[PDB]
Amino acid sequence: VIDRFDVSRPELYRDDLWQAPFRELRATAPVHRVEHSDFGPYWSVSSYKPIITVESLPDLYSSAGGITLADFIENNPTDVRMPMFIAMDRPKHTGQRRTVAPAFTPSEMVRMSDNIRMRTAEVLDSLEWNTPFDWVDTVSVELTTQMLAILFDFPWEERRKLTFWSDWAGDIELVKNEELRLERLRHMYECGGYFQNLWNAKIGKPPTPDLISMMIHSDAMAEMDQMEFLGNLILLIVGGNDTTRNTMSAVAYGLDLFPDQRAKLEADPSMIPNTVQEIIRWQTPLAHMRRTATVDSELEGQQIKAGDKLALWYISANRDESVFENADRIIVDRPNARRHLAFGHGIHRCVGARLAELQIAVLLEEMAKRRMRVNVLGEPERVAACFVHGYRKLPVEISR
Ligand code: HEM
Ligand SMILES: CCCCCCCCCCCC
Repeated sequence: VIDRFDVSRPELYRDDLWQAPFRELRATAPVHRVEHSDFGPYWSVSSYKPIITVESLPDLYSSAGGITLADFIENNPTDVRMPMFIAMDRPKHTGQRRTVAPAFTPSEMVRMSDNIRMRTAEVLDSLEWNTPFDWVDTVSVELTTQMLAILFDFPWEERRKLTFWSDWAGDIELVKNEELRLERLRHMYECGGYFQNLWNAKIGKPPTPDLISMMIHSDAMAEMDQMEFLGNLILLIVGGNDTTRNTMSAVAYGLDLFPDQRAKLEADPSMIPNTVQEIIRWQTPLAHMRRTATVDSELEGQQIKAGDKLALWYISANRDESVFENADRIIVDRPNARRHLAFGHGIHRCVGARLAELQIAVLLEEMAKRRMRVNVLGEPERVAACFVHGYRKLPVEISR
């Protein structure tokens, strides 16, 4: 079987073959049912306009029946079910989004701007020139995970624990990478235990920004307790680390493919902010999110039935030629670059978007300060998944 339009296949992303099928799907079937399968049947929502209309309709297309193409996958007593306010609806969703959003008030960005800058500086000065190395590990991960260590508190030493994402379950819960039942789950419990210790370490003092803090001593009018954790902090971890990483990893890789557009940026640091957006578009650190139809419905032609599983391929959206012409080129001056769907749309749009915008900016700032230019050597070891989207290894050196 090569459904071709079964764009679930982790092959396409690892090997970088997703461009053509999603080029056709847009031009002849932007809403298309993949009957079978790999994950079970889905609806490939593959274009810009249609996505928006799904995400602006939280009743017709729920977030509280799973949010990636993976499912609950079990009957009755094997418990599981890890809550997450990204996987919520109705009012409760707005309840809990309230209780983390103040971490990303632009004044908090200004407060954290100065620390972020020291660590971005400090990292880039450890780097040596023309000697090869791994952009992913030495920069994109190393920074990124620092940031998540400050958003919780670890503190510092052994913060590499936060690199237990292993949540590429867009391709891990599908006949088991690890048998699973006491593996990704046990990896997740050993996390939760550790964070429970951190929750009990903070039941004195005021709000110490986010780091549990914000879930309690900073009011938290609801957001009680009761293993929301494996869930909410699963969410927070992945959001606050992996997404940014693959972007930093993409600034090195991406720009280098389009070295003229890089040189213009190199010349003009006022381009930076639009550069950040343009890059976040390009990459789409999460290629897709899924909704689930609660009642029967019409959508761009197609006939969605209560039960059906939707699948919003931002990855293809951000290359919709209706909106961004020559989308498969990085163009750092591209005006509308800010209108990408990588952070998403509607009431779920990434609450951390301003922080990721900062982390990247400062990288490209601290880089300009230094006259860097990252030169990619081999091709990168990509991730194999429909959900996460970037790089496990990037081989580079730096010049001037
Ligand atoms: C380049 C960086 C990032 C990208 C591409 C990204 C992407 C996304 C996307 C696509 C969603 C779902 C959007 C939707 O349904 O409309 C989302 C939700 C979320 N992201 Fe991010 N994200 C990023 C950074 C962050 C950071 C830094 C944090 C936290 C510190 C974070 C926390 C979240 C949270 C909490 C949600 C769920 C919000 C809700 O309930 O609607 N993200 N993110
Ligand atoms: C079981 C696989 C789905 C869970 C993946 C973690 C939650 C995704 C949050 C996205 C970060 C913004």
